[PDB]
Amino acid sequence: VNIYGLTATALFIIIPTSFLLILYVKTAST
Amino acid sequence: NIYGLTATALFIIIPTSFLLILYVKTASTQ
Amino acid sequence: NSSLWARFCEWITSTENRLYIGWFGVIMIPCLLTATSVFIIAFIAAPPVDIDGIREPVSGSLLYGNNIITGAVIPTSNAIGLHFYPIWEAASLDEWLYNGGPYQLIVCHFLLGVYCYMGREWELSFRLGMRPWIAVAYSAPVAAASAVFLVYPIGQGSFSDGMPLGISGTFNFMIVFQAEHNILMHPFHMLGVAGVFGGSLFSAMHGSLVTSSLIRYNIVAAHGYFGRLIFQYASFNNSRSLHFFLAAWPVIGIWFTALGLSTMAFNLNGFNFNQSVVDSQGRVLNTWADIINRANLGMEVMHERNAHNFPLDLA
Amino acid sequence: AVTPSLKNFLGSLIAGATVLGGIALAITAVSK
Amino acid sequence: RPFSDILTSIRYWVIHSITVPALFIAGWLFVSTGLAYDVFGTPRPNEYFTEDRQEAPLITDRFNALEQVKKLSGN
Amino acid sequence: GWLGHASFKDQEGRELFVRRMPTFFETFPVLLLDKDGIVRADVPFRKAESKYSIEQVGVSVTFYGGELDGLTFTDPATVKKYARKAQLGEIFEFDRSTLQSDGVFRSSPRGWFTFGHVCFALLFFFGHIWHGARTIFRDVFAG
Amino acid sequence: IFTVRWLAIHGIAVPTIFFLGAITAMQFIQR
Amino acid sequence: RPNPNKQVVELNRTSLYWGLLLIFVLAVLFSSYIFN
Amino acid sequence: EPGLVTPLGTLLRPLNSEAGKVLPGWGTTVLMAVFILLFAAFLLIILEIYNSSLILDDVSMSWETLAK
Amino acid sequence: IGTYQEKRTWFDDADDWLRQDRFVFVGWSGLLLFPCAYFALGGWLTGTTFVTSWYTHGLATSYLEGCNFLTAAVSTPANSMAHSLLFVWGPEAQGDFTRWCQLGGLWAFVALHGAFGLIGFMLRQFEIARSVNLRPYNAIAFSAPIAVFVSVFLIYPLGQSGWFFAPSFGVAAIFRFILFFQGFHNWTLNPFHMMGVAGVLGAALLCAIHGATVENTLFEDGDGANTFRAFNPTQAEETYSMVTANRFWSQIFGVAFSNKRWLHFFMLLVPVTGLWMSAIGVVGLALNLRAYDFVSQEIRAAEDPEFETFYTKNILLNEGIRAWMAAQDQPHERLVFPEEVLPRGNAL
Amino acid sequence: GLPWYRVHTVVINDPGRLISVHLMHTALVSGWAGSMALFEISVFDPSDPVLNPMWRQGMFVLPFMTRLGITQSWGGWTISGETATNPGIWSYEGVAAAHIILSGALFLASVWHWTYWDLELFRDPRTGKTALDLPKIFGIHLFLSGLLCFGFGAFHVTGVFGPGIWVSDPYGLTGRVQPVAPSWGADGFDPYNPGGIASHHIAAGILGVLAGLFHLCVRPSIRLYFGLSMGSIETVLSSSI
Amino acid sequence: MEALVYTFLLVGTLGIIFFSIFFRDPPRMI
Ligand code: CLA
Ligand code: CLA
Ligand code: CLA
Ligand code: CLA
Ligand SMILES: C=Cc1c(C)c2cc3nc(c4c5[nH]c(cc6nc(cc1[nH]2)C(C)=C6CC)c(C)c5C(=O)[C@@H]4C(=O)OC)[C@@H](CCC(=O)OC/C=C(\C)CCC[C@H](C)CCC[C@H](C)CCCC(C)C)[C@@H]3C
Ligand SMILES: CC(C)=CCC/C(C)=C/CC/C(C)=C/CC/C(C)=C/CC/C(C)=C/CC/C(C)=C/CC/C(C)=C/CC/C(C)=C/CC/C(C)=C/CC1=CC(=O)C(C)=C(C)C1=O
Ligand SMILES: CCCCCCCCCCCCCCCC(=O)OC[C@H](COP(=O)(O)OC[C@@H](O)CO)OC(=O)CCCCCCCCCCCCCCC
Ligand SMILES: CC1=C(/C=C/C(C)=C\C=C\C(C)=C\C=C\C=C(C)\C=C\C=C(C)\C=C\C2=C(C)CCCC2(C)C)C(C)(C)CCC1
Ligand SMILES: CC1=C(\C=C/C(C)=C/C=C/C(C)=C/C=C/C=C(C)/C=C/C=C(C)/C=C/C2=C(C)CCCC2(C)C)C(C)(C)CCC1
Ligand SMILES: [Fe+2]
Repeated sequence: VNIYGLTATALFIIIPTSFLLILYVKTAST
Repeated sequence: NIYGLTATALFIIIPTSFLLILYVKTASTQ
Repeated sequence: NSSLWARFCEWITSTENRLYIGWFGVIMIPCLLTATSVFIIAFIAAPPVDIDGIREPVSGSLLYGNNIITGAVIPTSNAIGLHFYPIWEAASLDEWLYNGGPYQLIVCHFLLGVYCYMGREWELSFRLGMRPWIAVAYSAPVAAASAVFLVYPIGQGSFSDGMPLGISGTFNFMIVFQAEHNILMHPFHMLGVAGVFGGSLFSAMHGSLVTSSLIRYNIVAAHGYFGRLIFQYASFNNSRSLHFFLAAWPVIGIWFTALGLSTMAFNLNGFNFNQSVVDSQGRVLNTWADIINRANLGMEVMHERNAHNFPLDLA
Repeated sequence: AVTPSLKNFLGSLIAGATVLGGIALAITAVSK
Repeated sequence: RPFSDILTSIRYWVIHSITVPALFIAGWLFVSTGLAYDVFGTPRPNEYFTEDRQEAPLITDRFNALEQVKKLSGN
Repeated sequence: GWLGHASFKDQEGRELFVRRMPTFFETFPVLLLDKDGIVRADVPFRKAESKYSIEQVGVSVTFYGGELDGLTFTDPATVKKYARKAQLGEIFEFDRSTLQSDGVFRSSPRGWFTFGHVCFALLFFFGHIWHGARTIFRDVFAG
Repeated sequence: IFTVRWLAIHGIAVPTIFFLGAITAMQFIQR
Repeated sequence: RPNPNKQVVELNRTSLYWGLLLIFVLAVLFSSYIFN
Repeated sequence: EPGLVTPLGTLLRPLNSEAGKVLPGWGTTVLMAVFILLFAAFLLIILEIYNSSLILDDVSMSWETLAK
Repeated sequence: IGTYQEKRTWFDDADDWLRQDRFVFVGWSGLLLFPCAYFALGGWLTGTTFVTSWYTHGLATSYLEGCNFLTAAVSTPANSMAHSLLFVWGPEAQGDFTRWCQLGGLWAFVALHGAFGLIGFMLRQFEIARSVNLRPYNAIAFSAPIAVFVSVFLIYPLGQSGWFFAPSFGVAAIFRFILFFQGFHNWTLNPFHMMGVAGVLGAALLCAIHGATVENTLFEDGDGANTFRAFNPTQAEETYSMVTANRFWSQIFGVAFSNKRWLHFFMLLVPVTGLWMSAIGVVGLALNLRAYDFVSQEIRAAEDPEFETFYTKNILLNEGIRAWMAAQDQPHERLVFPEEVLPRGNAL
Repeated sequence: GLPWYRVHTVVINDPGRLISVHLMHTALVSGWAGSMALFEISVFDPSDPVLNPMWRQGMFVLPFMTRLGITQSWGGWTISGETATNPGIWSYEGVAAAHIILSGALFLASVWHWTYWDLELFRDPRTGKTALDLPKIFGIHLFLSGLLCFGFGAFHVTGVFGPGIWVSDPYGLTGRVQPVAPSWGADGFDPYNPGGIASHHIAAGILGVLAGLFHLCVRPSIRLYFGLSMGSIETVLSSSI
Repeated sequence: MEALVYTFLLVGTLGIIFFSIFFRDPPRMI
């Protein structure tokens, strides 16, 4: 219920997802 | 504070990820 | 043209589908989807289930103060025993939830699904002109699942002794089983552990040797490397022999551990070595087996808090 | 001041040195 | 000297038939004469519980354990 | 603050001590034992019947020094609570309200530092292995 | 004669047979 | 001056799927412990 | 093509200039081995002192050393 | 003889002799591997055959005392020794041998010589790979067993009160160690152990599927039913159809491998990662950093007497294990638990 | 091109981008140090130093600063609970600000070094190729490390110029930052003897200076040079790890 | 709240599995 746990989970879900999407889009465009 | 912090984090992250994906798609083709 | 049934069987037995819907598939798919749906719905939200049959229920649902690790689908109530308990046999749906019907439904549909999955593996092996023994290898986890979910409840006389469908349920079941049967001291569990460790070892070794030999299909240099390393020249120089050994080891290990499980289902426990080394006068000397016995005794006293009422646990 | 533990440690060091020297002598002799 | 030639030679057989049983009887005597109980300190099946303690030993201090183990053993 | 040293004595006046909790045990039973070492009292688990219960033997607690200096409690509930709190060592007063404390112990920075650095060293061992292997076998790796 | 193969084989074999004899002897001591 | 040491990173769809699966599985496994 | 030139680069050029030069033969490897053996002995001494497996009269090997 | 064509010295002759091909490849690393491993095996055997544990643990663990293969071990030194290296010439043993073996030093001897043997074995793998001119992925794979051994037998006892809590080299001793971790550390609930067991089971699964798939997709390269004979090790043609296996596994499972190198690298990678994560978890346990309890569920159970989950039952089982086992597991505590304080199901 | 786990391999073959990247990492480390110092100072409660010390409140970097002399704060409180007579420039906030400024300067230097990668310093005049004489670089850096170690041991810990290190009684009742006299006897190797730290640092600094001079003057042997791949940058990474 | 987070994580994992099974890169030249 703590804010720290929820925000850590959200960041861990989102940031690597964004990084992987960046790399995949770069690869697919090339 | 959970509502505001979560909203601010999402607003910072998601549109920036979208813009970065578009730019990386653009920059691949020189 | 062809009749309706001819077109239907042509479509079913077609290798052009994205996923092969075999004649075993026509049963595998509905059973597996039904089991998946019921499992998901019960895991997300389900009232506490009276596993022990002593009018005290335990909660295993996310909406009932649980998380992923401690959530589970509680086994069927002890009062039910081995009786068939479908939905239509309960007076009300809430009663079905209370007594623990979903566990029985999921177990039955899941066992049927895995059997038909093995059948479908054989079927698609046949339709593509392959040698049909992948299903034989797949039978080992199928046998283990059957022993865990079906044979042990049959031997113990109740479905409440089966494995709960949850992460903490697995650990509770393992602690229970070691307490009541001494799983660790059985030769078949030792063979299963040996099979699993050897499977990991051979997987790592084969991967490393093949990857290293894939220079700019395995060449004979890897065989020479292996012979030089462990002094076992000509032990494995045929690729077919090596891959057959890789397939055979873990499958045999899992077969034997599942057989040991099913054997203990009928109260044929493992080795017993407590009170073996005895002094000349007659005094008993403790051994590591005796410390294992002490741990089992500690596990057994807190096994069921308020279920037993007789000195000996015959059930 | 010298201590029996220190004396045993020095004895261990010289014993290990002798073992290493024996290994070196063996490999040197066998090599040529 | 392949292993086939090693097995075939009678000199190996005659020199091993005088040594293998010698080693076997050496081990049998080592157990039977009781030297194993002395060299390794394993208590004999009658001295596990001495009248002084009547219980399992418990070493207390590391530095003076040399005397403690022997006084506990009854030696 | 410090509640002072607690001394437990039975009805006969014999001095009793609580067996301190070893580091391994997350939960440890409380035992009142005499100077010799023989247990004289204990809490009967949770809902068990005992012949050496606190009230049956009549254990009393006296506090020397600290905030509760000079006091002497005889209520069995109070004696039991103070024995439970004294099996952990010296008795202290805590206010688990300002920070809404959970009540379970945490670890000092010593433990966290040790854990982090041992894990990092263990991973860097594999790092050294991999990079040394790449260096020694550069020719095969490159081509 | 005193090759490395001889050394390895005999170093693994002699204690093995000695310990086998020791175990066989220990099989008969009364408890 | 332009750098001769120029290269581009690639990540096929399989790698993307593997990474997404890995991060989501790690989140699933560790969420219970993080929330406590 | 020539690289960029800086007064600091000109000053520091001799340090990086002599690149790849080696001393023929085995050089001073024996001295290196002797120093390695000495360092290993020193490390063993330190580890044994700290482990209490090597007791010296002067050292105390405890917190009471801070009382000296 | 080298790049500049210089002379030859002692090192050159030693290198030529050591690397000479024979039945038993010695190599430079052999000088470390062979004696250390030999003495590790010898110590284990001579300890499980003659040496006892009566004075260190209060147990009888040897063939001489009457124990069989399953209940024989080389027990760890007494807790009084703490983290003493326990040399035969050390202050504890004062140079005596029978006291040293009786005092538990043989465990330390075996463990240390075995660890150095493992180091020598990895060095030997590196040497063989360099000699054959192959990438040394085998050493990278073998890194994980060394990590597990270091975490369990060296780092964990160092984090604890002494060598006494290290695993003892025996079957029943290992089972005791496993049950001890279950009872005290709640090792099943640690996520790192979960990841390790997932990796190990996945490695076994990969081995089984790879073997079955390869053996069930062979090309008809010969006559007769015995397919094993229809294989030439010198052939330059693939012995099984990758396309057929790919199609079969993509239609059965949904996803299938299409690259041999990636497949075999995945087989290499899964178990290594699993055991590395297990080693990290054990390192965490060495400092009592336990993933023992969930605070929310503990608070809910304390507040509500009707709240029961499998987690709470596991907690009760762990408490029972601890209380009923610590009486004889740890003699140095001299614990004497009255029968009325031992946790016990009141139903009887 | 390259997979996701080799993206940093493009820096292996040119020293300038290596300098820039190492500067970037050092700037990140310094920034983390400063930010953590500021955060812990914000959270710390110096009200009760006998029952609520720093280790009781989950302080991580604060004890490390306190160990070497930094005790006072700009807020008017000391770590011992006494009032701060004169905080001076070297306070907790001062140290954090200094670390942040250092991080920024290192970031700017990293940007500059990334922009200008082609420097004549890295090119050998014999062949005009980017090459680094690793033995001489190691000699220079070892000389610097030995000099710094000797300086820290002799002037800071000893208290000749610096404040000193933290010294406490065995039971941890009265501990303060005090100069220590180096102990050259056997007791200097007792880990609980503070003077051992000063003696070690002095001796190790002297030996490091000597070794740096040696490795700066004497060239490596050809057998050693080819055996350990002294011409490759990756062997240095393995040894350093 | 936490139950919703767990459900979202599981649903996302299942969606990733579905996309990987169906929207996969077609394999060529096996
Ligand atoms: C001094 C430390 C050091 C340095 C300078 C390097 C440098 C290098 N390594 Mg090595 N490595 C190290 C330590 C180091 N490594 C350690 C400790 C390990 C064991 C874990 C490895 C394991 C390793 C492997 C297995 C491989 C390398 C490779 C490489 C090269 C490319 C790395 C890359 O692009 O990653 C880019 C990385 C990313 C884009 C994502 C990484 C994300 C992870 C999860 C880290 C996340 C950030 C982290 C949380 C920050 C905290 C770090 C912590 C130390 C505080 C490069 C020469 C690769 C190579 O040479 O290929 C030819 C390669 O295959 N390294
Ligand atoms: C699992 C252990 C292990 C393994 C397999 C390797 C493997 C390797 N190392 Mg690494 N290394 C290790 C541990 C290991 N190292 C440790 C612990 C250190 C100290 C921090 C180092 C420091 C190190 C450096 C500095 C270098 C290497 C290098 C190398 C490579 C060349 C081989 C070599 O130099 O061996 C070295 C020898 C050994 C690892 C074993 C020697 C053991 C002897 C017998 C010492 C015994 C002392 C004594 C008997 C102990 C008694 C006391 C005890 C009770 C405590 C190779 C990839 C070199 C490299 O990659 O260059 C390209 C290199 O430059 N290593
Ligand atoms: C290469 C093989 C090898 C290796 C790596 C080891 C390694 C080890 N052994 Mg084993 N051992 C070996 C061979 C080996 N041994 C052989 C062949 C024997 C049969 C004799 C033994 C018999 C043996 C016993 C009986 C014991 C060990 C023990 C040990 C450990 C402590 C070693 C120690 O303190 O030495 C310290 C010494 C050195 C490391 C030598 C270094 C020499 C330095 C570099 C030079 C010093 C200068 C020189 C000595 C000049 C001295 C001058 C003087 C006059 C002042 C360690 C794990 C002990 C142990 O831990 O068991 C619990 C133990 O009790 N070993
Ligand atoms: C001159 C500039 C300077 C000064 C005075 C300080 C001062 C300080 N720093 Mg800062 N720092 C600096 C630069 C500086 N730093 C830079 C450039 C970085 C980026 C890398 C950092 C990153 C940093 C962090 C991340 C932290 C500090 C911390 C600290 C404090 C504790 C220092 C400490 O315990 O070190 C102890 C240092 C060591 C134990 C290093 C040991 C070095 C090893 C042993 C050398 C081994 C290799 C050697 C070359 C071998 C040869 C030896 C011999 C033969 C020559 C102190 C106030 C800490 C703090 O609490 O402040 C917030 C902290 O957490 N600093
Ligand atoms: C219990 C499980 C287990 C065992 C017994 C085992 C055993 C072995 N694996 C080896 C190799 C490997 N194992 C690998 C991966 C793995 N191995 C795994 C699990 C195991 N691996 C797992 C899970 C993996 C996945 C990562 C690889 C990648 C390799 C190899 O390359 C290597 C090989 O070639 O295999 C044939 C061999 C190394 C021989 C050696 O060190 O000689 C030297 C002898 C020494 C150092 C003496 C051992 C000293 C030990 C540590 C202490 C003494 C132990 C007692 C003597 C016995 C104790 C008895 C017990 C009951 C407690 C050996 C046959
Ligand atoms: C409501 C709901 C859904 C409730 C359920 C809640 C619930 C309990 C969820 C479970 C949570 C969960 C997922 C927990 C697991 C968490 C966990 C332990 C994570 C582990 C994380 C991790 C990092 C582990 C490290 C170890 C690791 C890398 C493991 C990976 C294991 C792994 C993926 C193994 C492979 C398994 C596998 C099926 C392989 C098949 C491969 C295959 C298709 C080969 C086919 C094939 C073979 C050939 O031979 C050839 C030739 C070809 C061509 C070919 O194709
Ligand atoms: C009737 C059957 C219905 C389907 C049954 C279920 C099928 C599930 C398949 C999932 C595959 C996911 C692969 C993604 C990534 C992906 O697309 O992989 C693709 C990969 C094939 O890659 P390639 O060989 O094409 O790669 C070529 C290289 O050049 C680049 O990778 O397949 C594998 O690696 C096999 C291993 C699968 C391992 C699957 C483990 C099980 C899933 C994880 C656990 C889920 C838990 C969920 C909890 C809620
Ligand atoms: C995830 C995680 C991790 C990691 C972490 C990290 C690594 C972090 C880092 C961090 C960092 C690394 C940070 C930094 C920061 C910074 C900040 C936050 C800020 C800043 C600000 C400012 C304001 C500044 C400014 C400036 C400068 C710089 C100087 C000059 C001037 C100027 C103004 C320009 C780990 C794995 C361990 C685990 C746990 C979790
Ligand atoms: C320790 C040491 C020492 C001594 C001695 C030694 C080194 C020894 C070794 C020894 C050894 C190394 C021994 C070995 C042994 C072996 C054995 C004893 C084996 C047995 C086997 C068996 C008995 C088998 C059985 C079986 C099988 C498995 C198969 C078939 C079936 C049956 C069951 C029959 C000294 C102090 C001087 C120094 C240091 C080190
Ligand atoms: Fe293969």
